[PDB]
Amino acid sequence: MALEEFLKQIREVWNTYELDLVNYQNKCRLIRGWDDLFNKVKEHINSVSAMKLSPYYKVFEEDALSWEDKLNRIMALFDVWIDVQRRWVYLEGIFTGSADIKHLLPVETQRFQSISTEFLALMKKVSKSPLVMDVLNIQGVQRSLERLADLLGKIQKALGEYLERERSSFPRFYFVGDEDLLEIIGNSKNVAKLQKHFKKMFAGVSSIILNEDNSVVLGISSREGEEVMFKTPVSITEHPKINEWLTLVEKEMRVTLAKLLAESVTEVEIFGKATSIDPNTYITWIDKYQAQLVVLSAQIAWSENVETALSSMGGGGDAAPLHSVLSNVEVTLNVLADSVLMEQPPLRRRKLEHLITELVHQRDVTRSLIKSKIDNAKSFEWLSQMRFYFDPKQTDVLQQLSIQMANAKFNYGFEYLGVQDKLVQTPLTDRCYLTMTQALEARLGGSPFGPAGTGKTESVKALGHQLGRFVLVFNCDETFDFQAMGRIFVGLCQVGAWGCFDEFNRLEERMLSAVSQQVQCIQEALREHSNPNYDKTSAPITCELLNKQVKVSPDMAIFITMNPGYAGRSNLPDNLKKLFRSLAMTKPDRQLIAQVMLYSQGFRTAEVLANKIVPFFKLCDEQLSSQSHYDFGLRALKSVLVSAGNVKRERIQKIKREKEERGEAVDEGEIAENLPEQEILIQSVCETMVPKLVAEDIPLLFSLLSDVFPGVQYHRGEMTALREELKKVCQEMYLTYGDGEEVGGMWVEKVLQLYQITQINHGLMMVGPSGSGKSMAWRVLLKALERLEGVEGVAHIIDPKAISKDHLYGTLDPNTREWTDGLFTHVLRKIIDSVRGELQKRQWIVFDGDVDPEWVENLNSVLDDNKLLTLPNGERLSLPPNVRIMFEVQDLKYATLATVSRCGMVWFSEDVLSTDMIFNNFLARLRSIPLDESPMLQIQRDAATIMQPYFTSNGLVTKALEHAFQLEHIMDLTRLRCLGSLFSMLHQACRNVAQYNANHPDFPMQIEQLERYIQRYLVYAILWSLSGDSRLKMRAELGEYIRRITTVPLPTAPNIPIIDYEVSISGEWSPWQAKVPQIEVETHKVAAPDVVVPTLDTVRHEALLYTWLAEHKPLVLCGPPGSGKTMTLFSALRALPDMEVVGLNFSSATTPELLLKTFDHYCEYRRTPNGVVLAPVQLGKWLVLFCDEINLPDMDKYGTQRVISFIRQMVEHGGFYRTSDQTWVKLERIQFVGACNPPTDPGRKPLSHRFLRHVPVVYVDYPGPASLTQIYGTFNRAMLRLIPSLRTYAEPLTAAMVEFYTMSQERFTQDTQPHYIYSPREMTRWVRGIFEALRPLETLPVEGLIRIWAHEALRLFQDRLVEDEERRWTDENIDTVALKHFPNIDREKAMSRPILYSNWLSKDYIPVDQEELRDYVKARLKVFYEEELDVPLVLFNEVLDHVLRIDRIFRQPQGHLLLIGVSGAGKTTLSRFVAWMNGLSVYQIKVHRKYTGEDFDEDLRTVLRRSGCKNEKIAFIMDESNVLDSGFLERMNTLLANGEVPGLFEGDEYATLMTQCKEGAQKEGLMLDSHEELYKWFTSQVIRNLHVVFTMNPSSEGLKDRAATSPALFNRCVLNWFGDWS
Amino acid sequence: PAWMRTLHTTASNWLHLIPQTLSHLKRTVENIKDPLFRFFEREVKMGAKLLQDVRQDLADVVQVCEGKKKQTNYLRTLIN
Amino acid sequence: TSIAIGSAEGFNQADKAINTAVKSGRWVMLKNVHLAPGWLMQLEKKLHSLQPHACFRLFLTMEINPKVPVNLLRAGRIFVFEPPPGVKANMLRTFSSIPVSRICKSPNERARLYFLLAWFHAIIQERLRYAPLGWSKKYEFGESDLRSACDTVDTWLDDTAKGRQNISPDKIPWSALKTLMAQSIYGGRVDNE
Ligand SMILES: Nc1ncnc2c1ncn2[C@@H]1O[C@H](COP(=O)(O)OP(=O)(O)OP(=O)(O)O)[C@@H](O)[C@H]1O
Ligand SMILES: Nc1ncnc2c1ncn2[C@@H]1O[C@H](COP(=O)(O)OP(=O)(O)O)[C@@H](O)[C@H]1O
Ligand SMILES: Nc1ncnc2c1ncn2[C@@H]1O[C@H](COP(=O)(O)OP(=O)(O)O)[C@@H](O)[C@H]1O
Ligand SMILES: Nc1ncnc2c1ncn2[C@@H]1O[C@H](COP(=O)(O)OP(=O)(O)O)[C@@H](O)[C@H]1O
Repeated sequence: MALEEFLKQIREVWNTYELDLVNYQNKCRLIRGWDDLFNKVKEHINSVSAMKLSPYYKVFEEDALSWEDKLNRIMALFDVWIDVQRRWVYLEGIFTGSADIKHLLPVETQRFQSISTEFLALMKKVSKSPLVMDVLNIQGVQRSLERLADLLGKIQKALGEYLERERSSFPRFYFVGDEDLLEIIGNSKNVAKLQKHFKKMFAGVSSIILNEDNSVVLGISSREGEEVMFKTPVSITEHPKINEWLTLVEKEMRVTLAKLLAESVTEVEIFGKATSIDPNTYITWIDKYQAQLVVLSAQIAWSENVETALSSMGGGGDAAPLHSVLSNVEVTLNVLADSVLMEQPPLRRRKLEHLITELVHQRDVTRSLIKSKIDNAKSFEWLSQMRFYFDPKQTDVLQQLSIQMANAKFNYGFEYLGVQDKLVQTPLTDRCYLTMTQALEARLGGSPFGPAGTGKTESVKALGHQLGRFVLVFNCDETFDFQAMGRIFVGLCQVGAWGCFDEFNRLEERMLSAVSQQVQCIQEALREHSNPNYDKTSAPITCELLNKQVKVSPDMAIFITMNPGYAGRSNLPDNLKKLFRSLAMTKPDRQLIAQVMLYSQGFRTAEVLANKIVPFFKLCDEQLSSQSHYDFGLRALKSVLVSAGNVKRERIQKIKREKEERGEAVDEGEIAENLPEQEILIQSVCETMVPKLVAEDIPLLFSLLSDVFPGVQYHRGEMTALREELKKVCQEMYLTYGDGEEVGGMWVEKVLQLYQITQINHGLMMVGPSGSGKSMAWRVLLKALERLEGVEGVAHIIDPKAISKDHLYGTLDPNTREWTDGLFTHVLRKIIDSVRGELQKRQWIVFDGDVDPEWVENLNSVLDDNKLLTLPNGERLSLPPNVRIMFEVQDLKYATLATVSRCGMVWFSEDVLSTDMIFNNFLARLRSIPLDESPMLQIQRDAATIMQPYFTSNGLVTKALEHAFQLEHIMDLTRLRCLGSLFSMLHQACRNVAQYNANHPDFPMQIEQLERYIQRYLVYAILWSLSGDSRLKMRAELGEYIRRITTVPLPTAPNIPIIDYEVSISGEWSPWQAKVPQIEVETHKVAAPDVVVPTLDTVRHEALLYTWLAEHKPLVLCGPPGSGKTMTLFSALRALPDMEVVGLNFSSATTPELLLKTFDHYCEYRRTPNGVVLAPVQLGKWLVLFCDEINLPDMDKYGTQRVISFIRQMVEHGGFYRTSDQTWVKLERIQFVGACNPPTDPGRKPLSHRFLRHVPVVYVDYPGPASLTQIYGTFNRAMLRLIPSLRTYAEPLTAAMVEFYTMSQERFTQDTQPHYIYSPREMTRWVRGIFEALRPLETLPVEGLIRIWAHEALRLFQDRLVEDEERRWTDENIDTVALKHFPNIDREKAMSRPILYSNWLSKDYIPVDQEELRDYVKARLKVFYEEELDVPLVLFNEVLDHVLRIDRIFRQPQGHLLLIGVSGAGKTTLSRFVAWMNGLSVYQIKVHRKYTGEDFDEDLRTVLRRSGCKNEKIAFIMDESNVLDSGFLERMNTLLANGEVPGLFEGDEYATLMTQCKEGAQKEGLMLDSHEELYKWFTSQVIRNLHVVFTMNPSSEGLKDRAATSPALFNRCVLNWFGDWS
Repeated sequence: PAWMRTLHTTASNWLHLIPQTLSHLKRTVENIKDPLFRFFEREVKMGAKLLQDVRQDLADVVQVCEGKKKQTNYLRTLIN
Repeated sequence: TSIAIGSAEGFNQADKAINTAVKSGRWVMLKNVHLAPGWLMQLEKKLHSLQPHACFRLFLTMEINPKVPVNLLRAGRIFVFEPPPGVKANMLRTFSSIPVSRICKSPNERARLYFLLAWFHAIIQERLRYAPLGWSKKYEFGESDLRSACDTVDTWLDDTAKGRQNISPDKIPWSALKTLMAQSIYGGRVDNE
């Protein structure tokens, strides 16, 4: 009864729970405490589910059921209200605090007044009764909240101009998006909400410090807790406007930094010119001032000391006080090194590290000066250095400090930078500093170029921070157009900030040329700012940006970092290149960056460690196997050195803890002296590099470690708690767990390596072949971390290539300049905002899919150390510390070095996930998860027990798979494809056993019968899964091998292969031939589209397809065109009444948009507590999306088919993403069947292995000569029953047919012409044509039958031929075949060469004389001239042949034509004449210069309306010249193949079409009311009435291109090669 | 065809010129400690892989030129 | 009126400037027109049916690109800009580009410094022709480097010589010029030891 007790507890909690309300400026009582309410709702929902788990639940089920509904409603309401409330808050602050908006924007001000009145009325109602249920019981409360949210969103979107004006007021607002700018402006009164926005407007100011009233700004703070206290605090009461006191805060920041720098310089002058420095005094001085201030003071003191020494030595013969400067530098460096050898606070530790770096640089410079015998302060060896001069006598504090390099002079910007990671100042950062400062003095930009991992982006940042500037890093891409770059320039010019545009060559060349104008005008303004003639008292320097006069600040600069070595990057125009000074940054000094980094981190042996670790990285680069995911560069050394520092700190802490818990004796010096720095460095190197290594490279790297670092061993930690959590998670997830060498030990080691990489890198890549355990690894790691650390783990899986890059990152509207968030941008922004506590959870964004530079190079700033998602609208999103960016990929063959270097790598091999692990997973799932949703569970357990011996190491299945991997398959063979096929078939076997038990309630299956059936079915499923996608020879080979290696009883037939046997439910092998009877087709059903003559292949493939479809498993039928894939699939689906099939016809231009249109037509999206679910409109029916050309869609330059990625995401993940609102949509009652030709066929691409893993492939080959003889002998016997005297000729005729077909299929192949494809489709058309000719006749001699046979052979096999010799061969071979199979006949009577048949001179289709036909056509042409078209035509024999062929096609249902010939040959005129003869109305699209896709859609709608609703027969004549875009061909392909375009009628057009269809059905007398029946009738009418005649020139490459762009032009259209006039 | 015969002769001559065998280096506990072996094993591995691929491609081209096997997409590209 | 081609507003500005200048007689220059071949065809068609002012000139600066329409090439007069044929031609072009008043300033040594700069530029650019031997790759040693070097020479000569008519050759900042040219002006493009 504990369920009842907990239900009563929940009832009492909700009856006592009230909304926590707090007053809001005496306007209303806003809801407070969203987190508690959400957590309570989630906990109660989880509890209710837990009770649903128990059986006793039933006695309370309904009540508990009722409860969840209320709970869900609560959540739903408060999933909106919070947002609404938040929005209203800031919107209120915009429409009340600001007075200019009422004059500027009155209409939506009144709108917001009305909505605010509604919101306050609702809040008053809530305040009257604060009960949660009472609020939930308000009538229409949910609808009211949704309407308020919609109206608030519209008003918020209607505030762009005000936001732009406010940005103009405060320039830093240019770096804040519209959402956050509205939040800042609205919440100006409540300053506590602005703290999270200061990081986007300032370099190092993450928050501001206020008093208890929050009315005076006392100072600023950084993200590390460092605080700067203002000398003159900023009062918010005196300056209520947000921008005014923000500007005052910025000015006071600069002034107080200058004053503190002056004080720090005055203090540090004591340490300078001092022989000995007390460590305590130096530490006190360091702690007193900020990091940038102490570094700047040290630089100023050293520069002044060197200047004084050089002035003293200016005499030449004087002494050398430069030695005094060097001695002072060395003494201070020794003090710093001693300080970092003991425990320090983290902020002071970073200050000491920065000071060590700066003083090492100073010592090197002073040693160089002494070695060069420098005695003059004007020597360029001293002038080329960066020298800091302080003038305390300057009245302006902002001008007291000057930084000079060569002739370049700069003023410190005094921007608060916080604590920035200082860069070792190597020789190339000195060359970079010199070149960039020379560019700045010339008022030019800087362009450091070179490979990636050289220092280009950081050296720019380090130079900007050295000058105290605000450096903004922008990750450029092709979407940074002229306007976005111009607005960014406006922001930078007004703020006075440095703009570092990395990957600048990723812009379009035209965009680079356009932006050159803005760069040039900006530089001209800066140059006129530099001239001393200008006075700041006059008008400020302004420039022409975006048709506006924008003030230019002297501190502004533009830098572009690019790698010109990447192929496919834009070439900068020379007029743009001349605006930048370029520098080659190719070889960083890795030896010095290490040495200095290890020296500053506290390593006593830093020089030895660096000299051992840099050559070690070179050795790893040049000795390990070359892999695409290997990176041994600078971003990988700095990743190792930082980890070494962290590991040394952790080891010191551990040693101190051990000393504390074992006696009381702690000494920093003793620990520092007795510390294995070698072992620490090796541990970091291993933890960083081992996960990326392949199996063969691990011993090589460990041998390299032993060679370079002898005597030190890497003993990895035993993470016992994490391993226990992993074991529990694997146990509950049916996954195999192993320790060390046990089964699964490699996988668990990979999981632990992934965990280690997560802690070091915020960007990860799990690289490995399909089915290597990557997904399971990171899922199990996430769950184990959630259970261990107690932090909830949320994973957002994004397929980056299943959607366009615009849908992935976002779109800037070229007209209104409005930003629409993409998928990744929306997810990241939602995490950053943390409206629902997303910052307290472990967020993992997994980019599962293909990686190419186009989409992933936008993530360079994210996966770098900028951790910024830079958008073209100037917005920058900081990556939260709890967010990991993950890439689950199968290869990195297209990713560049920049991507590989920025991320940690974990390499999963196919050996990591052994086959025993997969077998164990399958058996555990079978024994645990019932198949129905227990007799079914018992059946599964017994079957799993029976299959246990074969699912072992070196078992039947393993040996069979190993052998099958050596065969030849129509598609690339992967282990998991075969294993999934086998597992689905075994599930079908268990379901068959359950069905047999249900059919025999009294006598169920016993143990021995079950064993026999399961063993035989296991052999059968192994055969059909490991060789289903291979020819008959390979199936026989696999059967023979299994017979060799198995102990299961097998059929004893001497020569019949095992593939010809099925397993009956009685536990015995039975031949498939027993299910293939000699049927007798009805005469009226001869060669009908839905008539299938059963054969061995037909029944076998039908059974296999039923097995795969009943499991709702996506499947693929691969085979030659016309083999019978669609026929077999439809015949198999006929046995599944609860499955409705929808046919899609893929082409080269197919995108996921076709699938989305099909979903919008046949399915619906519904909102459920678990999310959005897309399900078919029909209830209880499964939608089968049959895609006919899955491997045709275009593969980009990076080897990815977007629609294939979409289908793979929808199968593997069970859903997709709606890009309208970036919402995960889960598929329900939807499965996938695909059909394709072999990938070796022209225009066909090999499907991805990740996609092929989820889809079993069955190879449907052409029926053999015996199979063809059987099928078409049955058809001919059925057909010839019309004329009894011809019945005895049924056997020979078929043979002749088959023979000729074979001959043609051997003579004309795709090598000659692309359209030379002969299939059983031609034989079916042959039978259909002969039957149609013979149907009206009451009697006919054999000669007439042979004449009809020859005529149909000519029409089917000769009309498509290009050359004359081919047609002559066809004529001669028809004659020879007919004489061979029909001897003793009148040769001349049945083979007079003008074989013409027509129904124009009679009621029936009988042979027609050429002269009589010519006279009749002449008369009809006279009538045609006098009525329709007065263009006289000369009649010759080929014209008669062509008009007869066109009439034949026009008399067929869904009869489309493809007339190929030279222009002016008469194709269009003859088509029009024949259509007029047959009564068809000719429709041609009037294409002009402004004809677009919308016009073609309208014309298609008109044609479909006329031919489907009005029952009008229409000949739609279309020429290749009418095709202006590929969308034309896509819609034409869909219409030709199916008879209906899925997305053509939408919106009110669909309603009008439905009304017209209802009217037409009423006219026809049909009772149709439902939209589905109306659309089916419309499609049938369009199929029966519309004849599309496509005309094109006989181009060589054009025909091959069209064979893939529009496949239905060669499968649904009868091809007639008119050619040129002979 | 003329180009078919020319390509057949060229591929046969190339197969005659190119060697046929290249055995991978053998891993040993003391061989790994030698950097020269650590480099020569990579050299021989890449050489053997490339040799096998080139020999298979040329054999396929010769087979196509005699008409024994059908042209595939990769074979068409290689022949072109 | 100088307009850089590549943007739709760029095309609008080009059209407006041409329409204004064909009446006012001013000059219009359009840069990188090879990036818009279709707009180039439209511009040629517009130019053919036009009677501009006597002083109107339309300069179209582009790179040698096959995408440039043939009709535009036939409609206009083509001038090819390329490296000068030799050392003498290079030095003549350099001395023509630099204004006389700039070289003939207060220090008499400025002329010799400019001559040495011109000779250095000519030698480097001529060595660019022999790609593997003269250099290691086709560096973009061009007019911008020469202008930067001239600016550096002017700056440091005016720094050392405080308006004096003559400066001793020992006092010329040779180290400054050499280091700035080796590390910043010409050595910036160099990525080879
Ligand atoms: N520890 C394990 N024990 C047993 N089976 C496992 C284990 N981990 C994964 N598998 C199974 O092995 C197969 C590999 O699936 P997984 O999702 O891990 O592969 P993947 O590397 O993501 O492949 P892809 O690159 O195609 O996404 C699946 O059947 C999976 O359930
Ligand atoms: N002089 C240096 N001292 C310390 N770290 C450096 C130095 N130069 C480069 N780095 C590091 O090298 C890595 C790559 O540098 P970055 O400038 O981001 O590369 P890129 O030039 O490809 O844009 C970063 O971790 C950066 O901090
Ligand atoms: N056993 C059979 N009974 C009837 N028709 C068959 C049989 N085997 C093959 N065919 C013929 O093969 C052709 C298959 O074409 P289709 O179903 O479109 O296949 P695909 O999609 O593979 O091209 C049809 O003309 C069909 O009549
Ligand atoms: N047999 C013919 N006798 C006379 N004129 C013909 C004949 N066939 C075609 N034409 C000419 O073709 C012209 C139009 O060509 P059309 O039939 O549209 O060919 P296409 O569509 O292939 O370009 C007519 O104006 C007519 O003069």
